[PDB]
Amino acid sequence: MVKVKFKYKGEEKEVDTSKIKKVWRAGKAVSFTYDDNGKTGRGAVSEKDAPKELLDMLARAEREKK
DNA sequence: GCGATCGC
DNA sequence: GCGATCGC
Repeated sequence: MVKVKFKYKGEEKEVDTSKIKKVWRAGKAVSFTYDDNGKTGRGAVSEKDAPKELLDMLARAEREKK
């Protein structure tokens, strides 16, 4: 249970990896949707600032069909 | 502006 | 099927 830290509209936010729904790479933005206690949203961080657990989630998603 | 993607 | 997010 690691927390992903990201900036959204200037604010500092955090979401546990277990709340992440979908992860993808848009350019160098590791992007993701999540549902945090009813709050559905989207976040993104640079690949260079993403925690290993998020990158591993990303690799698992890149392995599957589109 | 572009990338990938979903809310609405 | 745009508008919207971030990183670049």
